[PDB]
Amino acid sequence: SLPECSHCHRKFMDVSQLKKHLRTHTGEKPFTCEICGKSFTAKSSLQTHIRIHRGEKPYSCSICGKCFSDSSAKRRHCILHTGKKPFSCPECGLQFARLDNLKAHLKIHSKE
DNA sequence: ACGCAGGTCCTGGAAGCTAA
DNA sequence: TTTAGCTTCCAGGACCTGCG
Ligand SMILES: [Zn+2]
Ligand SMILES: [Zn+2]
Ligand SMILES: [Zn+2]
Ligand SMILES: [Zn+2]
Repeated sequence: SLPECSHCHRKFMDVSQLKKHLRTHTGEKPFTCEICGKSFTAKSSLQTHIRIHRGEKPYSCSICGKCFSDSSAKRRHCILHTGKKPFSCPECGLQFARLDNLKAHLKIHSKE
């Protein structure tokens, strides 16, 4: 009997996580950047965005040393040092390291 | 041309914490 | 002391972009 959203009927760990999810249906962004004025849905997104203004890149690759202000961009980059390409085109067989690029490569097949 | 990869921010579960 | 509900943190992903 986890807290269930009345709109989309999905459930969450506690009532505070549901209240945070309520904003995905309303579009409310209550965390505003003081520098540029852009607003964000979560405080952790605002803290990440502020590091862009200040040039703070604490996330660095242990293999090549490339630095990132965004922890997900660093996590996404470090995978490239493994060379894995787990996404294969169903039409031509071209393999991609990222699903975003196969999505784009399926468009060129759609327009043939 | 188009594969490649970084920029940016949204979403939610995990974990840590406060206060009822 | 307990623990519901709060804040923080982290992993993943969507969408965009410019480069070689
Ligand atoms: Zn909902
Ligand atoms: Zn800003
Ligand atoms: Zn690297
Ligand atoms: Zn293809």
